[PDB]
Order: sequence, then C-alpha cells, then structure tokens
Amino acid sequence: AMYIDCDGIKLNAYLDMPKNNPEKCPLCIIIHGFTGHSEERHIVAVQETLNEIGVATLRADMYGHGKSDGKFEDHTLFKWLTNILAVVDYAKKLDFVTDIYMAGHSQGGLSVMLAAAMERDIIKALIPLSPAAMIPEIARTGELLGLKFDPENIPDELDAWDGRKLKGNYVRVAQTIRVEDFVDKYTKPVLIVHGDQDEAVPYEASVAFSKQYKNCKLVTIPGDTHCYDHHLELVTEAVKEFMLEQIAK
Amino acid sequence: GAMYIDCDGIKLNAYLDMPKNNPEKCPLCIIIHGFTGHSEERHIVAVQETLNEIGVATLRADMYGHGKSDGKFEDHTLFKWLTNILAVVDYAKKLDFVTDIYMAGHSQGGLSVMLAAAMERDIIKALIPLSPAAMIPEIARTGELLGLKFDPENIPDELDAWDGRKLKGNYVRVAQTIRVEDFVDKYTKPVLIVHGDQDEAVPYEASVAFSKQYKNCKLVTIPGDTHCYDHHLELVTEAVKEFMLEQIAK
Ligand SMILES: COc1cc(/C=C/C(=O)O)ccc1O
Ligand SMILES: COc1cc(/C=C/C(=O)O)ccc1O
Repeated sequence: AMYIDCDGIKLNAYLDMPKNNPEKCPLCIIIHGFTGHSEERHIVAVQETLNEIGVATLRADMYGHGKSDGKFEDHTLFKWLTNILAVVDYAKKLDFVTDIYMAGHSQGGLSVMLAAAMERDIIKALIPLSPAAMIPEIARTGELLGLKFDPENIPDELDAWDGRKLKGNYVRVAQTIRVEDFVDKYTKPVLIVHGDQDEAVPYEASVAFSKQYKNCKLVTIPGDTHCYDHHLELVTEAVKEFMLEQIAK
Repeated sequence: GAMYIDCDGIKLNAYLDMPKNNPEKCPLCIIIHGFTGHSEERHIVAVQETLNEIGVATLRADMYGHGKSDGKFEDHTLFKWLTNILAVVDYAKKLDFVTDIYMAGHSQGGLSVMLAAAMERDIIKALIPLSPAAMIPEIARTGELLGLKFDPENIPDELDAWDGRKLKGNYVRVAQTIRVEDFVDKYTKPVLIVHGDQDEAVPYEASVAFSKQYKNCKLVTIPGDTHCYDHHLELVTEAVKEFMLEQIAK
C-alpha cells in the first residue's frame, strides 16, 4: 500500500510481490473499470494468480476512484491516461523490476489498450479483460454505458450508475479517441479475455479487436458475465497460461 | 482582474479583462499562449487589448507548466493543456456577464484551441488560431520535434528543449495520438487563421491546408512576418478586429 503522486493527485496503489520476495521479477500494472477500484474480486483474483507464478502486481486506483484523490464526476480518459503514464514512470524506477506488463478490466481494459500503445516500447505484453473498447465510438454516436444523449449537445451532467454524477467533459474527451489507431500501434502479444453473456460491454467488439491486433489471443468465458460471476477461474487460468508463456520468453 | 482557476489542484493563473464599458453583458474570448510562452507576451496582450477595445471580454490563461501556473514545464502534455482548457471553459460558462464564448490562441495554443473548440463545438462561437503549431502531432509521429531526430518508436525519456529546458518523452507519447484533422472536420463554425509567411517555427503552408479543410475558414497571411509577428503585429490585430466585428454583427 502506497501513494503515487500525479500532479498533486494522490493515486492509491498496492504493490504485491511474490511470496518468496525475489530480487528480480516482472511487474504487471492492473487498472480497474468505471466506478471500480483495486480491491474488486476479479482484480484481486488476477493479481493473486499473477503473484503465484512469480509476477509482481501493481494495482492502481485511477482518478476519482478507489482511495485516490479526485471526484468521480471529474474523471476523464485523458486524466486516466495521464495517471497511467505516472504509474508506468513509477514502475520504471523500481529495482526489482525486469519486464513491465499491463492488464485491466472494462474501462481499465480500454485504458491499457491506449496506454500500451503509447508505451509500446516498454510494455512486453497486454491483457485487456472485457475491454470497454467501444466507449469512444458509442460516445460519438450518443451513448455512454446505457445512458443516451445528443452527441452534438452533450449535457452538463449525466446521473446514473447507482447515485453517481458525471460531467459531460467525460464524453467530450472520449469522443476524440480513435481506438483503432492504438490497436494498430501495439504489435506485441495481447490476450483479450471476454465472457459471451456480457451485459455491459458486447463480446463481439472484442472479437473484432482480437482480429485487428497483429498478435492477439482471444479467450472466451462461455456463458459468463462482465465481471465473471459464473467462471472467474477460467479467467485466472487464461491469464496464468498466457503469462507463463510470456515470462519464458 | 487576476485569478487562479483550479484544475485538480494545479492552479491556473488567468487574467480577465473587461471591455471598459463595463458592459453589463458582453462576449468573452479565451486566449491560450504557446510552448514556453505566457499570457503577458506582446502578441497575446496586443490581441487581448484589441478585443477589449471592440467590446469583448478576454480571459487569458496560463497553461500547465507555463507563466504563473502550477506544474513543471517538462511535465506538460497536450492532454494536460486540453484538460486545463476545459476547466477554463467551465469557469467562463459560470460568469454572469458572458453572452458568447470565442477561443483564440497562438502556436501550440493555436493547436490547442483548434482541438478544444471541436470538443466544445456547441459552445464556442468562432475560433481564431494564430500561427497554429498544428503539425506537432505529425512531427511527433516522425521523430522530428525541436530540431532533434529520434526514433518515434523508442522515444527518449527526456528531450532537450528551448534554452536549457527539458521536455519529458511523455509529451511526445501523448502528441502522437492526436489526429488534428478529425478536430478540424468537427468544427464547422467560423474560423480565422492568421499566419506569417516567413514563420521560422511553424510552416505557413500547413495553415493553408487546414484553412481549406475547415468548412468555414478565412486565412489571413502576414507577408514577411515571423512566428511572433515581430514586424507586423498591427496587421494581426486588424485582422482579428474585422473578423470579430463581423462575428458580433451576426
Ligand atoms: C451499466 O451500468 C454500469 C456500467 C459500468 C461499467 C464500467 C466499465 O465498463 O468499466 C459500471 C457501473 C455501472 O453501474
Ligand atoms: C514541441 O516541439 C515544437 C513546438 C512548437 C511550438 C511552438 C510554440 O507554441 O510557440 C513548434 C515546433 C516544435 O518542433
């Protein structure tokens, strides 16, 4: 448990080492989704699985989320991207760190897709877990996570997601992002994981992205939901097999 | 007045100057300086005073790592600047006297207003990029920023900038992502581009191309002039004047 500073916004994070406390291991940065945080069941499961195969984990609470600074309503993808650059720059100064990996769920899955492209030289492999990768396009077309609006007259505030508020700025920012450019720029190995009864983010976009990527493996979680209600073990298993593969090379 | 606008704990220094008049209700132009610049530079002040003279309030703002605002120069990126601009807009929209909101900006601030205006396209009435540095994302993509050559695929941790300044490589990683042409396409209200045709820092011809891409843009060339209009600043202000009186008359 610590704080990484990002322009005065404290980002809360958890560095978990393998039990053996090795002097050298790789690091995976893990990013939760919209209204999420680093202690969610699926985040912890992935983190624990990694730790048992020798990968340190750095789970970071993004702007306005978890125990980080900022209000939820003020968060945007530019801020999240800025935070991720700050967490990478922090990881780069850790002595124990050999290679750096990225994983993340939903909005956090999208965010690591963006952020690995931007850090393409640095990030050895990428794990988007049910990435909300259509957020930008659907924003341009007038919806955000179930809520609709005129994409040319964005409201000042959107109220939804169980008592939360969100400034229209979120939408103004998301609309600018061309996700496909980021996908074309990251040619290193990608595992996308996705449940095919996902209610929140549609399975079929992940199929479309797995194919755009130069080197992407798509693992389907049969019958499963957005946060893997039914089969989280199938996700942890997927991540385990992929990463054993990657740390061997 | 002078004031600080909070942007997530980063204080942004700004100047609100009224048309004096008052008046009771009037338009407001946001004015954004360029890379290593600030709100008290000659060319910025001059444009500011001209607007004030024809009835438009001005809100000049220092961006992250610049002028009197918080943060280090080497830590600024275009995403920080844009985020800063949306906080300035959010502040402006709360001012009771404000009728219409315009944007203007010089060089990197010219680029920033091209981007921000598209993002705020329902709010911003007209747009004035002054010698906009709108090639920055393209030359970041090619590894040719600041008289340097670097691999755009293996960006250095730190680049040397103007006059002993440093610039982190994050600046580049962020700039490579921005497709200026998308933002140009999305802003279909009146634009006035101004550019001097002996511009040392930012090639004139790029502004020709952008001016044709925009649905409604007038380009005013300043023949013989430099990046900061060392010779014919008069012409810039006169250009801004006539465009704006015309926009006020609509
Ligand atoms: C559909 O309602 C919701 C969707 C999400 C999605 C989060 C994400 O994609 O990261 C979060 C909270 C909600 O209440
Ligand atoms: C960051 O690299 C550059 C920045 C600028 C911006 C200049 C300005 O805003 O005055 C111009 C040329 C460059 O190569």
